[PDB]
Amino acid sequence: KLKEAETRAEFAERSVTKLEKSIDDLEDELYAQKLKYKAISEELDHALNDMTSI
Amino acid sequence: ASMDAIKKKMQMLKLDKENALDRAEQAEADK
Amino acid sequence: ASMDAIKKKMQMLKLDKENALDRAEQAEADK
Amino acid sequence: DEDETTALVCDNGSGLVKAGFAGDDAPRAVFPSIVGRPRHQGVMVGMGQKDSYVGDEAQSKRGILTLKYPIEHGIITNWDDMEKIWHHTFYNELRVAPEEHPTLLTEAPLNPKANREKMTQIMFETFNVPAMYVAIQAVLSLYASGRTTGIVLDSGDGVTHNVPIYEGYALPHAIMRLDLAGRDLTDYLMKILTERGYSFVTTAEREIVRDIKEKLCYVALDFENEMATAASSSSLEKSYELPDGQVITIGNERFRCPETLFQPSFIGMESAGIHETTYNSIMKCDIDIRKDLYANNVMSGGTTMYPGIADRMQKEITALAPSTMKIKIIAPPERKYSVWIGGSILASLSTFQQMWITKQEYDEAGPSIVHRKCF
Amino acid sequence: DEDETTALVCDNGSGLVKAGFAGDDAPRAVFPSIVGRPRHQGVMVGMGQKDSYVGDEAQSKRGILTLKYPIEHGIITNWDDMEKIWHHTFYNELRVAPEEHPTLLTEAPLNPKANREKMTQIMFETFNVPAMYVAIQAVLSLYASGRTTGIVLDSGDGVTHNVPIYEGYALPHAIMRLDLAGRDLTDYLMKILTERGYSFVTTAEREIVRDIKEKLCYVALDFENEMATAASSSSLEKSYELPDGQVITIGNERFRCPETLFQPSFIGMESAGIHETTYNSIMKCDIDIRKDLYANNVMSGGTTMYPGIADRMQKEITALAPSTMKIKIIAPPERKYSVWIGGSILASLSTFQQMWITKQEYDEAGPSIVHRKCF
Amino acid sequence: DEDETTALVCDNGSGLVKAGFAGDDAPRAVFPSIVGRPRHQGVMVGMGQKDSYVGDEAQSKRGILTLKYPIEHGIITNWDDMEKIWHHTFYNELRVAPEEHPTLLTEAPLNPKANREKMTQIMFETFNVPAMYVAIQAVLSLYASGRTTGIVLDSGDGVTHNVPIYEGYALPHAIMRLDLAGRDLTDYLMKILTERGYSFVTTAEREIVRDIKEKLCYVALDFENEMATAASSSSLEKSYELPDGQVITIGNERFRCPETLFQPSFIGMESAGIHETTYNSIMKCDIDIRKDLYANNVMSGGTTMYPGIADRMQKEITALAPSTMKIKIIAPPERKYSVWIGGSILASLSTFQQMWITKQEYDEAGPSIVHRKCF
Ligand SMILES: Nc1ncnc2c1ncn2[C@@H]1O[C@H](COP(=O)(O)OP(=O)(O)O)[C@@H](O)[C@H]1O
Ligand SMILES: Nc1ncnc2c1ncn2[C@@H]1O[C@H](COP(=O)(O)OP(=O)(O)O)[C@@H](O)[C@H]1O
Ligand SMILES: Nc1ncnc2c1ncn2[C@@H]1O[C@H](COP(=O)(O)OP(=O)(O)O)[C@@H](O)[C@H]1O
Repeated sequence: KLKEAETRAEFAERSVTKLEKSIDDLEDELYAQKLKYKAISEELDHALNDMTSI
Repeated sequence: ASMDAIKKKMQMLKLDKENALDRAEQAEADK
Repeated sequence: ASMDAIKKKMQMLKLDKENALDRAEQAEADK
Repeated sequence: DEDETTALVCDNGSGLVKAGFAGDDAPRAVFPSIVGRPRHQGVMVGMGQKDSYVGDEAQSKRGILTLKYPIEHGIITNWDDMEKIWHHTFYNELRVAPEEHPTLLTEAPLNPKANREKMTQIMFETFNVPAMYVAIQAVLSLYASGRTTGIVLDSGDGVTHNVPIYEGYALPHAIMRLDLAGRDLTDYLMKILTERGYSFVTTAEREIVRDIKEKLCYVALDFENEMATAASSSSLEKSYELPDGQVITIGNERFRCPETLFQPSFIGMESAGIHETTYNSIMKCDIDIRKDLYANNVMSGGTTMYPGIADRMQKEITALAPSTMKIKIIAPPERKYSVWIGGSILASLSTFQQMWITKQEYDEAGPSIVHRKCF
Repeated sequence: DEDETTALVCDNGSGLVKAGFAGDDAPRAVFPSIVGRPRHQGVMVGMGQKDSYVGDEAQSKRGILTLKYPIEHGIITNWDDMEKIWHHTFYNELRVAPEEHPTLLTEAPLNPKANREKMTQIMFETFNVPAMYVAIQAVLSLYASGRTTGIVLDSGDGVTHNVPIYEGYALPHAIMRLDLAGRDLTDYLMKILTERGYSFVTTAEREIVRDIKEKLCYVALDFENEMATAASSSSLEKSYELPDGQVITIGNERFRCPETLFQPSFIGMESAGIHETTYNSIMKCDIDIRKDLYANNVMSGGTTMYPGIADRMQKEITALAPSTMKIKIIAPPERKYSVWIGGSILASLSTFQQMWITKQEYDEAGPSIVHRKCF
Repeated sequence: DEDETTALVCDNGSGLVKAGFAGDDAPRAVFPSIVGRPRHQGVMVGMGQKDSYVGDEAQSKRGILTLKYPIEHGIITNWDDMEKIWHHTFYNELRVAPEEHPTLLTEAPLNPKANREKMTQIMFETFNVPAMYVAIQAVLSLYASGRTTGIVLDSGDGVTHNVPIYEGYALPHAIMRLDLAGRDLTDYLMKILTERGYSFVTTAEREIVRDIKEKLCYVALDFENEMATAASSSSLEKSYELPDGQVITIGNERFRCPETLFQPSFIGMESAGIHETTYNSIMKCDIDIRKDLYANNVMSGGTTMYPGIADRMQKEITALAPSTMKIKIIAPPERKYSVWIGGSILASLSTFQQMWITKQEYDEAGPSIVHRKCF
């Protein structure tokens, strides 16, 4: 039962480690989405707010 | 979905150019 | 995409209209 | 067992002493930082019986011994007892004579200098070690964790120092020393268990409460919510079996002990806790350092064993920490053993073999030399 | 990695380092003129760690570094740090070696002669460049913009030069060298952001402010009107996100900083502003020159990229200038990097291949030779 | 209890508050800027006991209070707590109601706008002051010293502002704001006293170390030689008596603390020190100004009372300064009380009565008015 519980705890620990990595990657991806979005939405608000004369 | 600023001024500045170009030719012909 | 199309079209039209206008003004002003 | 003259590595706190040979991933011997002494008059003769007992001997015969430890809130106060602990650990358990091996001892950077001088003197004068080095506990914790950058929250038995390091460099102006550790958490629990009807004041009793704490307590992700339930329902009580066959059940007291880490006022301390120092050490670091330390706050030492602490700490720091930035706590398996492991990593580096105080430089200068040679 | 002995071209200013090869239309790479050094004591062993970092390395590891710029308002003083910047620029970016290529560097017309002599000395003695040529930034600014006649308004990080050139000739008596630059704007913005409750005094803070300025600032055509609304409403505010997750909201400081270019008294400078220096440099020229210079005020360098700057200066010059005559500012998109382009144009002219100092003439005469060979 | 409607002078800093009546030569009410609150559970009933204690009350009952400072690094962060300090200072100690006494407050030249307007608002809306003024500490320091010209080094607990004035005019471009002050020197001492075996972290301990610093520390004229002997012999040690009858003996920490003024890296600050900032405040002024500022280097505020500091500074500036030039420090025994004295001189000046903002102008414009009316 222990080997199975340790398998589950370690399985899950290995899996949670992978999931934690997925979160770290996911958040970096999220930041990229937000940062690129922010950069694009803002570079346009500003590009159009300054580039108004054409 | 043009931004009005760009559509309206690109056309107006384009027109200032075209009108000025024609005025230059016209006035030059007079002068 | 910042408005790259505009940044250059803007320079093109401001320069072209300013030059055309400078020509319009000179064409008449030269008398 | 060792087949080479590798460096010996030994981490020494107010709790336990971990020791082994450099190059491994674990100490090969772990002993309590305890020297025991009998408090009774003998009547039978031809019974053996020691004047003093050390480490596991001290605990095994503890029924009639008073048990004392040599290290208080990070420093050695009793060098004689440390010599006994190291003598036993090195010669009887690890079966090694330090005379033929360099030895690495550890402390955090704000540890009073007398501690580094005593560690150096004992190994050079009573063990005749050919060389010494005293390393920073935060340095070793980051090596064990696979980091060069991070904040080491060494919530051990004695003192917590919470030392920030960036690219392998100290940021000493930001070390927020805290007078809260596992030994105080034990005292809190002894008082609250007294309220429940179980007085624990003598050595055997003090050891029981320490054992209860280590096996039954957890931090609680949400203190108030966990207490609202634990205070209302017996289903959250955990039963601990006392050495004499009697039992004690512990309810919300099970988490109120470690809660002192988030509520130091529980033991009379003027502090908000380990998460507050985690936050203040990073807060005082350079603005272009902070992002790397916030994504790498590091647990080290013991008390980190609380299956409630992993989420409790990240929640508490995230709550104070800046937006946009990724906020993360590293809670590695190399916990409760990270300093020893880091010690092995440091001691075995080729780049560290020029860092040793030799037993030449030592005798010419005396033990104060450690203050100029180590860091 | 080049297949021809094309000249290398580089603008090594107080701000940015721009570099590429002659014949291109842009620098291949641009980075800050920075050499950084650790301001902390190392504690981890086997961490690598340089004594000094260069360019993007200096910024990437800046959390524990103090960052220095070897060029002081247009002149090179820390030639040792610049040797490192050049080596990095050439070998780790362009992947060229000056030993196999002639090299062109540039400076303002009233730049102290020491700058041209030291740049010549190092490229010949430490990089073994076969030839050298120190160019005039004003010459290069008009080549890139397409003029033989006009005013060079090179308003970048170091110094504003203000020089009239007619038919390819200098009109040096009318040069208005002014101690007003992009570098002063960064420090001024740090002070007015302090007024708002966000103090900035350190290198990291200075690099943050330089980023705020580069992304949020503008001058506006009408300062007082822009000021009146920015000072009265959140509608003209813009936020900035700091490296550590803090957010700063900036109002009229967004333009009050840049406005120093027109009102130098904001930083304690005895000056009427960049539009008056442009105006007077033309007014000191003969009337058969003025008609062409007023119609060709030419922007080069940073700060010329601020919204309202070409319109702001043209308006003020026009207001000071006589009627009938036309006043115009030339402000091409190839801004801030146009002097590099001019360097490429000069370096690649057939009429310029006789202007090089060779590494023969150099050793016979020494570095003072640049003072006679270049211009 | 006063016989005239004279404005009060209240130099309220991050450390202490010096308050009194304009026209006199000294403050009458001197309190620490402290509001204290109990951190313990009461057992006895009918014991009085306040929710908060202020000034001397906060220190007299401090054994069980946590003590906080409403002012940090030059600004008010907690204005409600300043109302408590002010009410006591005005009504109990000075025994005056602000309703008939306009009151002069002090600030640094680059101090955030929010602080100057918040001080104005509290005095007009909570104390119903008939008029207000917020003064520059540098102005007040020069009046007290009999000068219109000089560098004011206001080196107190909060911020060192390093601000030049010439012929009564500000030279703001040359103000060198520095993030190094008396509060940091106290923190540094707590950390190095920890190294000696005496950790200080709690309120009682923080107050003790500040008192140790004020009584035992000095700079002298040569750090390295002073350290060579202090680190080698008991002959340079001084004992300090702790409140419970125990003592602490302090060696080179006695000078290593204030040496941070010349070596800011001791607390992790990116700075060359107070003499570099003094020098730059002089050097960044015009060449025909520099001679008068070199001859009028003015000590003001706290830390100016470290033995050897007036001469240490003259030596350190002289070392950076051109030869021939006379560098002189103004350092009267009225050191640190000079801001209060200037406040008295300015507030009571007939030439300055029109400079007071009345409680007419205040309500029409709001508290931001202080920014336009005081200077
Ligand atoms: N499950 C647990 N619960 C509470 N505390 C623990 C647990 N496991 C380990 N610790 C604590 O670990 C401490 C000793 O290890 P350590 O922190 O590495 O000493 P140090 O780092 O100061 O040299 C003891 O106080 C022990 O109670
Ligand atoms: N968005 C921007 N708006 C205005 N100026 C900018 C911007 N980005 C960069 N610059 C400025 O360009 C300057 C670089 O100096 P530079 O002009 O290239 O040297 P040089 O005068 O020889 O041409 C810096 O002060 C930098 O802040
Ligand atoms: N002998 C002394 N040694 C060291 N520091 C001193 C001494 N006397 C005064 N100071 C420092 O003065 C600081 C108070 O700052 P202060 O300049 O008086 O602000 P304010 O001008 O508003 O009153 C405290 O940190 C105190 O320790």
